[PDB]
Amino acid sequence: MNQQLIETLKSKEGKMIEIRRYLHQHPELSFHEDETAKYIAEFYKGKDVEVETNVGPRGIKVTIDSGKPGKTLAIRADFDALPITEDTGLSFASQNKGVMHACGHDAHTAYMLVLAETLAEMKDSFTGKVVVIHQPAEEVPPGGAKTMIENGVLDGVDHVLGVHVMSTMKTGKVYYRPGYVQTGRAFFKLKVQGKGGHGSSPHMANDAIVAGSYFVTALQTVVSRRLSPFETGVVTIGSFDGKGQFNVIKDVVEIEGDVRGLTDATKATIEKEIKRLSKGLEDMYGVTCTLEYNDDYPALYNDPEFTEYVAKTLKEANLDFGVEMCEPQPPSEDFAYYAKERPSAFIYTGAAVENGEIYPHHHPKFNISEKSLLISAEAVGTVVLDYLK
Amino acid sequence: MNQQLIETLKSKEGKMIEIRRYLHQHPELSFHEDETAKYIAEFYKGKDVEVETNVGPRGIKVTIDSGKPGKTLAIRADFDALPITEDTGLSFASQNKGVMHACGHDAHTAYMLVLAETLAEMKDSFTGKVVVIHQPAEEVPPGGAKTMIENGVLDGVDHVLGVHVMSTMKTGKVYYRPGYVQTGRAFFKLKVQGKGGHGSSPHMANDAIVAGSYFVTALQTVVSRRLSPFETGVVTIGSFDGKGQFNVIKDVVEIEGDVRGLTDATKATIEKEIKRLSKGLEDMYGVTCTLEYNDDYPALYNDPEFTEYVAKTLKEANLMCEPQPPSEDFAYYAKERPSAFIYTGAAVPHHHPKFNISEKSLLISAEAVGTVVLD
Amino acid sequence: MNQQLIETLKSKEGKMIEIRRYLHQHPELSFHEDETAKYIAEFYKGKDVEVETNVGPRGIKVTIDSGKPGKTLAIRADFDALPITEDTGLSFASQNKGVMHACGHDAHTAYMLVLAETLAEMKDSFTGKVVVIHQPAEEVPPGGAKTMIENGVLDGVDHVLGVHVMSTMKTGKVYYRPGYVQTGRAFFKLKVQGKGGHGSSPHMANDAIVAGSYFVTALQTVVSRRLSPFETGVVTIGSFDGKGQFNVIKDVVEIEGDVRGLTDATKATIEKEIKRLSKGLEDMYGVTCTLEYNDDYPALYNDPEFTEYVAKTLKEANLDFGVEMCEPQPPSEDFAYYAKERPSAFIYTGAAVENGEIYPHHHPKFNISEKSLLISAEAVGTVVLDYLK
Amino acid sequence: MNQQLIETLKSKEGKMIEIRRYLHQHPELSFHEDETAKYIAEFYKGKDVEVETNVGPRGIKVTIDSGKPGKTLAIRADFDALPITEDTGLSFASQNKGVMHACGHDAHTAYMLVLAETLAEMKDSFTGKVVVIHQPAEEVPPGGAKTMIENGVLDGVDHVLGVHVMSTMKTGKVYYRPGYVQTGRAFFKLKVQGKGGHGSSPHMANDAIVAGSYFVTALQTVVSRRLSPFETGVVTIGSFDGKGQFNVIKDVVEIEGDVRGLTDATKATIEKEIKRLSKGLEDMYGVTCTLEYNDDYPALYNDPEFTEYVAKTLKEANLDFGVEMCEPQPPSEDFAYYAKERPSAFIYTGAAVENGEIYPHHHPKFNISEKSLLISAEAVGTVVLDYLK
Ligand SMILES: OCCOCCOCCOCCOCCOCCOCCS
Ligand SMILES: OCCOCCOCCOCCOCCOCCOCCS
Ligand SMILES: OCCOCCOCCOCCOCCOCCOCCS
Ligand SMILES: [Mn+2]
Ligand SMILES: [Mn+2]
Ligand SMILES: [Mn+2]
Ligand SMILES: [Mn+2]
Ligand SMILES: [Mn+2]
Ligand SMILES: [Mn+2]
Ligand SMILES: [Mn+2]
Ligand SMILES: [Mn+2]
Repeated sequence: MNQQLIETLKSKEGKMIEIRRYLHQHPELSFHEDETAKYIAEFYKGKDVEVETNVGPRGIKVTIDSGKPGKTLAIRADFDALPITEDTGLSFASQNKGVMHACGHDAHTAYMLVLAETLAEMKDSFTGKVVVIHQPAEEVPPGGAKTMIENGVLDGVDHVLGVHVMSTMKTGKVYYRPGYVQTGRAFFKLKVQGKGGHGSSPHMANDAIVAGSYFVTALQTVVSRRLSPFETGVVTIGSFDGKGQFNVIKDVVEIEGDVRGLTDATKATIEKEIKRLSKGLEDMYGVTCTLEYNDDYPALYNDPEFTEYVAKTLKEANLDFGVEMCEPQPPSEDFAYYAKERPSAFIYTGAAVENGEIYPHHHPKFNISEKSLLISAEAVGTVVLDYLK
Repeated sequence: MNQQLIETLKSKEGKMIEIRRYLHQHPELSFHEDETAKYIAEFYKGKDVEVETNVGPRGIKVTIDSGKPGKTLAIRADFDALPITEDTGLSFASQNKGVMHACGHDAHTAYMLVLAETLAEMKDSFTGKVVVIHQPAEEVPPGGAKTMIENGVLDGVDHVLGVHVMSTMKTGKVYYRPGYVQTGRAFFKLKVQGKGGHGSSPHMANDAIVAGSYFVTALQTVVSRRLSPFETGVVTIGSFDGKGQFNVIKDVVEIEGDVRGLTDATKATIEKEIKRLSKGLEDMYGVTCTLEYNDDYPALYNDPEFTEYVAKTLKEANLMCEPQPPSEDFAYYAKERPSAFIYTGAAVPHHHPKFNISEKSLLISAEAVGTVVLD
Repeated sequence: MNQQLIETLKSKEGKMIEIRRYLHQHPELSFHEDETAKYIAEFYKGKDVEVETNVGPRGIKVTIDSGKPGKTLAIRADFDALPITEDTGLSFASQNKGVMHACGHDAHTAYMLVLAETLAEMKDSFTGKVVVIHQPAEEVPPGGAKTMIENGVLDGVDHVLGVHVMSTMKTGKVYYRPGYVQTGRAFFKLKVQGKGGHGSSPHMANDAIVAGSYFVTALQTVVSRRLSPFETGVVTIGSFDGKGQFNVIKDVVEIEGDVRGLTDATKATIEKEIKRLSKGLEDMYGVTCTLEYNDDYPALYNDPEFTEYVAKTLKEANLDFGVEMCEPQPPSEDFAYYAKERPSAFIYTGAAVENGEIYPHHHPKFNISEKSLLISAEAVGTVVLDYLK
Repeated sequence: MNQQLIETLKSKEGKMIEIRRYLHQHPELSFHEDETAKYIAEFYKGKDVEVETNVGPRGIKVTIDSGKPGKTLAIRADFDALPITEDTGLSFASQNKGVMHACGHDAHTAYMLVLAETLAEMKDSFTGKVVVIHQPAEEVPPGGAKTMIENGVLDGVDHVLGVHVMSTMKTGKVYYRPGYVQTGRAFFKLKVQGKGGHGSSPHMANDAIVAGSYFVTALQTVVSRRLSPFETGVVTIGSFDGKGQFNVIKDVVEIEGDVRGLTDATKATIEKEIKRLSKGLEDMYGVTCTLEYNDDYPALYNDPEFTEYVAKTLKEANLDFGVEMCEPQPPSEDFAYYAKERPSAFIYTGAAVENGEIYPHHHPKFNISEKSLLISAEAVGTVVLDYLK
């Protein structure tokens, strides 16, 4: 059945490319992807699948039932874009001012639509079901994966597989790693309340800028002391709002930060240590601290059994692309929510452009090699056919 | 021959109060004091004095020449009001909403006007000339005293004498102190330029919030290590503008600061030391620092001979303090001439919304200044 | 009467100088002044005074009782020397080890002995009692004043007067200031207990050098923020004992500091603020702190009423030297212990060498004009006869 | 062989254990391994190999020449012990008080000796040469690999293979990882020179304790800001020698620190950032800084091709034991010197006790499963035979 799969996919490469470009041209923001969601549901018209709409708001769950009893494998593609002004480059650059598919979600949707169509004409080659998940709202908390889980997107599902194109990794192969593969994320706001007063009488006041500044310096020990050197953690203060008047001792500063930890234990340690510094600042400087600490996407955990199965299957099929281990990746990803409800594997397709500058994700000049489309379909399809045989 | 003085004053007290209430009712901002400069000029109409209406921007210099040679004493009273919304509940409260005479400059003006008219009447009783300085724009930099000095005001003057009403000194005498008595001021703006980037890749960025935070931390050593314990210095960062985005390492912060020193040497040391740190931050964190350092009011030096001189002269007629926190642009006169600045008790909160004072200050002020003038 | 006193003291000026030079030739360290205390006691043999000698260690109190009811004035002179090798090269330079009268205590004792001798001959000319306090151990904490006081040196005393010769002030006047004139002192030891460990697993340790280092950084705010700009305070850490093995996270550090305040209120603010930072360190870094905070010399408070009276009394006596107000002085002085227990005045006699370069107190080249002896004796005697009229 | 090798090795397991236990009983410190070196030389007597004994001090190089054309492969076992008092309660525990084979270097030497004897018997079964490297001094810098390399140990050598038993990885598998597997090391001494002075006149001095403390504080940013979250690095200050007189402003402080980096670029970035802070302290505080920065063991780099090869070879043979990927490891390892010169693999054999408590390397209670001996020899031999086929 694999042989047939590959040539059908190769013969539809042009269609994937044409679809990516249309979607690239009409990107929509997270929680406002009205046209994209409608386009995806319309694609499946005339095709032999069940499409369930509005799973999350704009959640789309297309079921490909072979008609025969068996496992259920979910395959996931996200479709939201970002608030970025496109600077490509390209004839099919976004005509929706200020928004751009800067993370390859258009490409994820493109290959998945064509793969799903293809798997639908091959019900005679597998058992059980494929659940194709077209997910909105990946980019902005609370995200789409969460809302889709709450609406039962994973009812019946044994395993989840997802693919992300990587504009930073070499085209011509797919990449994998069991265990923790992408960082989880938290956000915090800290209000540091001292006491304002005239700038010539500091003894009468309690300087919030000094306290907040000492806090920023002490905070560096969370990463530098409190985490193991073999852990992966980040604590960034992106906003120190202490704007005031020249000669008035500042009464309050607002600090906002974000946190990444590659494992849940690392996230837990960071939260504990930032809370210790924040509470202790009150005793050290006599300020009042108001900490709001909001957990956000968990770290993405690639189930070791399933992920190794995926890499084993792909190496044993002998396709026109290589398969190899990779390092963990910096950004957070809401696929991590699937990966925490079911054993899952999130894998990567090399998408670095052949010629010209290589830009990272979310950059205005972001671009991928379009032959990542076919490789993604071939890879995911191969897994689907072996799994569910 | 100073009971005449004394008695003539005691008599005209109630005149001082009216005037004070009238000015308190119609207050005007620094550099916007058109009607008060007019009123002060008109008050002297009919009186044997010479009045300059623009020395300079709205500076009022009234000279009282005895017609005889030839020593020259300048006495100073300021007259600008403050941008605050009066909340005293007074029968003569500000009619100019948002503006208030909340430092007592209306009182300075009131008593001085009345002492000046009195001194015009005793031209026989003294030699040389008196220069009455009615000064606008004390409150808002650059002043104030500054322009006036360049524009004529000090020409031929050998000593300057001034008085402030202190709403927080009981109110039964006039307080003083020789030597450096009020701090001078400077301010600065520091741009700390690093390199912005996505929050998950700190190694590709240079965090300006971290550099700036470390700067504020090191800055504490200026007062705590670089100055003598016996010096008086203040280095305050009142503005740390590092407002940004969750999720983005901040590329630039803007720091604004406010410096005080009790001596001009202390101010220079603070400046050197802030510059050392600013420059050092660049080497230490790899940032670019753009420091704008603005000098402001000098420290107020009460000439020690002349100050005891006036205290002795006052003591020997008939019915010391700590240095004071505010900066005072009188310091500019005191930089160019041997001068003395003394205080008059007025306890009924300076620059406070509910600012009030004892009205016995007015009369005490005229008594002490007049006495000194005749010597 | 005054004319008597001045004349009498003038005729004895040679005796003052001879005693001073003798004492300068044989100086003794604080708490080791046996030979000097015996000389002081021996001086009073043959003289009509009451000499108490055990109050306290090497402390000598001599009472000159008019035999009539009245007030009691204490007058104080110290006699300890300093651990300094004299390189002044004077004929009468120290021939005792490596110790020198580098603070002019030989001059205080010398004029005081002769003044006391003179006052005993004038019991007719005053009422009540003079108490002469010959005090050891001024230079080294805890000091002699505190010890003499707990041994009843101020029993029944109404006021205390003291004089210090000043090598940096112009000879020819006496100097005074009401209120706080000299700084008080405190000292502290802070033990910072963390958790030691192998240098490459910071996450398993609690780094005491890091906590201690943050402490010292934060401590700068005591003087830079918590004190009024017009207060006079210093907080110095002279010892940060964090010596260990380069590759071991340090378990404990010992920090030692020294504090000065010109007012007792300044000293109290400093103590309160250092205690706040020590306990805030525990809460921020999870270390355990033991702060040992030892108050030492109070700041020297010159009673305004008494000091003004002294100044006035000297001005209105027809004396051959001026009297003028001075600035407060940097060094600490254990006379402050008396000034704390009784309304008191500490005044200065100008002693700067009229020719040649002037050296400060506690210097190897330290030298004083010997005219300061007579001036001191006349000044103190004038106050005595007037106060006890 | 290749089934001949395994059978021969299996029949010699008893011998492996006896050598291990003997060596365990008589451990010797780095640079002092006279008797262990002798023993190793004594083992090859009467065995058909070419023994060189003075390749650096205590360096033993054994060449097993097949006589035939082929490649050359060096295999490495280290033989130094540690300054640790044994507490295992084993019958063959160290009889050299205060010294213990607490890293399993006795086991490395044992399995290697038996393997090399076996490989000598099979010169007909391979082509090229085997260079067996018996290396002293691994534990104490500057260790043994460098001197041996300087003395021509890697001459003609194409690849280097080394094995470490791992007391905290499960018996019985062999573990591997391409790329950087073990951290490199550096150390530094910083002298921070200000200007000493009386503790209450800080404006006249330049406080080295203050500057030193601000330096430790700023140093935290090296790891917390200058390193990628995905890099592995440590900066520890183990020594802050600022002991002084509590009331003197300290003239000089000595700081000593320890650095780890998993890659050589990480180590280089750490050196750069510490030098930037050091040089920058001079500018900010006006102190003089003398930094001695000494690079020690480089990070251990496993050549990707050779280790993938080593892993493939092991898996395809049919050994009694499994083969799987490990994480990189905290400790330093002077094997890294060979790995920089020739394409190398350093792999691990699981040696955790199967019963009772698991203790790490350099622990007084360190203990290993003795099954790791046979497994190690079987692994290294299999690579030798397939590589030299
Ligand atoms: O003079 C400083 C200019 O800053 C522009 C930044 O571009 C220079 C190279 O920086 C690119 C990647 O950032 C590296 C992180 O900076 C770490 C230390 O920054 C030192 C400033 S050269
Ligand atoms: O606990 C305060 C902050 O420390 C955070 C760093 O934690 C490092 C690991 O902490 C372990 C906690 O144990 C506390 C001390 O235990 C001492 C006894 O342990 C001895 C065996 S290691
Ligand atoms: O500002 C950039 C250059 O600074 C000018 C010289 O600075 C030298 C470094 O000393 C800074 C520390 O100042 C401490 C005060 O010391 C005062 C006495 O020093 C005498 C010469 S070291
Ligand atoms: Mn994205
Ligand atoms: Mn994405
Ligand atoms: Mn004002
Ligand atoms: Mn004013
Ligand atoms: Mn002394
Ligand atoms: Mn003394
Ligand atoms: Mn070891
Ligand atoms: Mn080892």
